[PDB]
Amino acid sequence: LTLEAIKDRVLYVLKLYDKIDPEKLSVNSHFMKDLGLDSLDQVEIIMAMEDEFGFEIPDIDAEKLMCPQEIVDYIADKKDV
Amino acid sequence: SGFYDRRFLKLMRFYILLTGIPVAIGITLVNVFI
Amino acid sequence: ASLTLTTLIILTIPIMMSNSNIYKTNLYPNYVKTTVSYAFTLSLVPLLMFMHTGQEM
Amino acid sequence: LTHQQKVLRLYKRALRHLESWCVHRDKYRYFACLMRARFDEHKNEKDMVKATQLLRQAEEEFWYGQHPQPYIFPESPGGTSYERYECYKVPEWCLDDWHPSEKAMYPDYFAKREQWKRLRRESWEREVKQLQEETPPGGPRTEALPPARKE
Amino acid sequence: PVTYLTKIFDLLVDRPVTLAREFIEQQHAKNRYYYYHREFRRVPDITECEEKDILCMFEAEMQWRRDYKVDQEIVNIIQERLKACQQREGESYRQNCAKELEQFTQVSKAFQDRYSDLGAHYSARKCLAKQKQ
Amino acid sequence: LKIIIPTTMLLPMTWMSKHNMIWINATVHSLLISLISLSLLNQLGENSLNFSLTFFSDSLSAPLLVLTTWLLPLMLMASQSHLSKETTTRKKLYITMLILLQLFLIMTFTATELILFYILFEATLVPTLIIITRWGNQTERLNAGLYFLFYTLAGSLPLLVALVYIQNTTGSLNFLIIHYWSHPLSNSWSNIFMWLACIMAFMVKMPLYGLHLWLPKAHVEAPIAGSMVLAAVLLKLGGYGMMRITTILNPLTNYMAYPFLMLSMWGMIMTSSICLRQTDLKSLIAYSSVSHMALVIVAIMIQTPWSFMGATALMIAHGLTSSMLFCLANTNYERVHSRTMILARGLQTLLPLMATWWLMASLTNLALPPSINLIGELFIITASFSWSNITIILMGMNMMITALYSLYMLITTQRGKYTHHINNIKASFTRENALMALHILPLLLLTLNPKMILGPL
Repeated sequence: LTLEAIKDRVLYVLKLYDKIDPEKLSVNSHFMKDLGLDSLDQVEIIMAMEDEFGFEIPDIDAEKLMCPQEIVDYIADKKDV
Repeated sequence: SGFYDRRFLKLMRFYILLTGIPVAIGITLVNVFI
Repeated sequence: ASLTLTTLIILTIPIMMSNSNIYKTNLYPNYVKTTVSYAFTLSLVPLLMFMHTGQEM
Repeated sequence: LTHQQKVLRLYKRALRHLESWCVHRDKYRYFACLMRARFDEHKNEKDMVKATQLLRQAEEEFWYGQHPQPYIFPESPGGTSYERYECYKVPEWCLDDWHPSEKAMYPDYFAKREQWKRLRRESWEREVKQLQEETPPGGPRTEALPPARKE
Repeated sequence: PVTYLTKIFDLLVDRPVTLAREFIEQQHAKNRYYYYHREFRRVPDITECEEKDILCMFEAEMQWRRDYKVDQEIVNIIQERLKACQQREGESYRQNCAKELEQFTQVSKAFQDRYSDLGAHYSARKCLAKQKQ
Repeated sequence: LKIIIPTTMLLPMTWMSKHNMIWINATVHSLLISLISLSLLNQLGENSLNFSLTFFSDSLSAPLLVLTTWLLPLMLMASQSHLSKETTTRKKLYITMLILLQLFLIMTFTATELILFYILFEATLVPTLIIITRWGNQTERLNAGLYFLFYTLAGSLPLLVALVYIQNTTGSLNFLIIHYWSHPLSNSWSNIFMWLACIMAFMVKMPLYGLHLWLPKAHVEAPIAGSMVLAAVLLKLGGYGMMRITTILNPLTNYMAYPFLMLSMWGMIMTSSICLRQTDLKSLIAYSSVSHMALVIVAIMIQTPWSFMGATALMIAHGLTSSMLFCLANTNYERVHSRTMILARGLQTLLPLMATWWLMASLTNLALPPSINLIGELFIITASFSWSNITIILMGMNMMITALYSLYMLITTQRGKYTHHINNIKASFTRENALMALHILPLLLLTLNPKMILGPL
């Protein structure tokens, strides 16, 4: 596993989510101030995203989340890549 | 570090066998002859 | 008679080899699988002497 | 704790047990969408005093349906292997003990390591003064930001 | 064709040891200093030595003790012959094994009688004290 | 008289030894004298071996004697790093306590007069007191000294008067003739008080469940060299004496055994149960020790020959295994000073071979075949079962709990995560491994040849 593989697989999942419009998506693209997705969908994107890896997300860390870069950072920490 | 343990075993095995050989062989020679 | 007791006792030897440096090697286990293999090969024989004549000991 | 994050965790939770029931990706998808549909179709906006009551309802309604055992990823506290590897994770200071006949065999790694240990022993007083500085008498918060070095 | 013929090949494996035994046994013959059995003379028993001689009680005590250990060894033998009969039957028994079972019944009966609730510190004076009972 | 002189002779050797070499002197010669002790073991199949007018060597004593000679070097190997900063004169003073002690043991096992046997039996009390009190750690040891002391004397003193009495009501007090001239004492009321007078001291020195309170509080305190003796030996000698004096008594034992069989048969399950929930290890071991001694004491009181065989075997086996657990715990206590078991945590992760010794030691604590511990225990269950068919239901529970806590001390102080900040541990000295290998090897060889350990019956 590598960091590019993480950022790629992550966006590759964010792309498929309907509410995001794929062209607007960016690694640094913000999640509430940009994109109106709101938390009730945020929970969906996070659980569905961890599910791709089989990895588990602790809830208090799930609260931050937001920027996809922050996510790839997070998995980067937990997998110690 | 695994050094200290393996050293211990080297020592212990070395002594138990050090005296170990003469004894075993002595018992065998006593078996075959007398 | 010698047969069964051999089909037991040879199993003991690898443990004895456990203090020998071969144990520390990556190489060890296949000697064990081979050991049980020979053990089985030897193990069939008493069963056959047990077969046609049916003796027990 | 606060109300919003509370209802949220109830949501992720209930949703997960809901997969644990529905098994198939299909049925699970359907009932999932139905579920979020329930959370919005209900009081996606409301006064609080009603809302807490809605939670007290929801907790019961969940607790009845919570399923004898949810699916759990191995890393997670349930786990088929929650600590399978804790046999191995030896703390670093322990290597700092090998004695020279072993330490000679990895000159590089040890070199880099003393580099680090040096970095720490050099660093520490700064984290002392900073921790001493940023802290009030000492509140709930843990850790404090870097400002010029180390953190 | 008979599988058991393989034993003949296996017999060769025996043959080595057979020859090997000679290579030992020969030398074993060359020098044979040797032991032979010891035996102890009879002595008068406790029943007739008087109430206070210690030496009579003692000689007779050692004799009684030797006799006891001996008797235990005999019961060991009769049990071993019992095991022999038991295994030796193919599946029948309740046969010759009944024969040994009888003598074992008598023997174990009397041995049970001579040496039961003596307890620890069994002593000839006590076996006497039982026999009078 | 040949083994006993050199044992005295180490003392001059100790005092005259060069100030930094003494450990080697005492160690080497103690080992040698062990080997000389070993020749005694031969015994005879009939008559008890004899020597001087004033000593004899029953088969019951010989394995014990060999053991007792064997322990000194061990205590030296344990001690000789525990203390270092102590002044030379004081250290040189210190080993004298130990050797003086075993000298009293070699004397008190071969007996022969039960008054000589007594006076040595009680003479042992001093050096062990001095050791517990001067070199134990923490405050409580002072108080502990007292509990160790009076419980012996309060038991021993009546025994003393009783002994004198008998040699007046009969001829000689000597053991051989009293074995032969023995005549029953029976009911009344004077004879009953004779009974308790000739039992209570022995049943104190090997702790009985109603009286064992001093023993844990001794082991909590004593420096390890005191612990090894106080556990592995003195209990066992109290048992030796009680096996001795049972040459008299009878038939009264048949009538008086019951209360003590209740305190023992119940106290075993009880103390083992307390054993299942200690705060700190050094005590856990001690209660395990009482929990096993109860078996010895019923084994003595049912007085069936199987029960004495099992008595002997279990005495020795428990000796070695208990001493082993103690040194094996002191190692942790030195590496981290925790004492409390909870702090040790993931000790296996950081070092392996000690985990192996934990395994072997605990493994024989629970007693599984064919450990001499086990075989020692199974006999007395057999004879007990002959004595009362119900009794098995009690013994079985023991064999349950002795599993649990034993494995427990293993899995709680080992398997699991390392504590993070405890940097203190430093990778196992040679003497440590040497020491416990010295406990455990004899214990395993010994299974090959039980027939020399089962004793006189």
